[PDB]
Amino acid sequence: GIKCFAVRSLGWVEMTEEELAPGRSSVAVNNCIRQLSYHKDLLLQLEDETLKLVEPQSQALLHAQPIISIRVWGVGRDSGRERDFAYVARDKLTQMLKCHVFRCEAPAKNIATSLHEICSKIMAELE
Repeated sequence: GIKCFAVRSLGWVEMTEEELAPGRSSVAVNNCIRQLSYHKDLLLQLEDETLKLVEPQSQALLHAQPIISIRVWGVGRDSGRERDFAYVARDKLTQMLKCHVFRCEAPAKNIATSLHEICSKIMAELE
């Protein structure tokens, strides 16, 4: 149900399509985390198959990514980057592919895991 995570936005980095061909992808996302994360506050929310960025104090939807069009996600593969979450979606207005990095309070695998979970019950659900 309402899975909600304390995060900070660190920024984003433009990506190409060839960067996103598989296993040139996972590598690439990590450079994206490498670029923006050094080793205010948002709630990155998961509900209704939507990755939501919510202003904590106000409960005000800041941004809203349909999960199904997230190209890829990740956690910072190396050391210390266990709290770094990244995802990649085409930007709705400009049409750009972007990798958004977030530094989380709890471990970034909790979010990876909730995303898999939400995807899997949409795969097995579409039958």
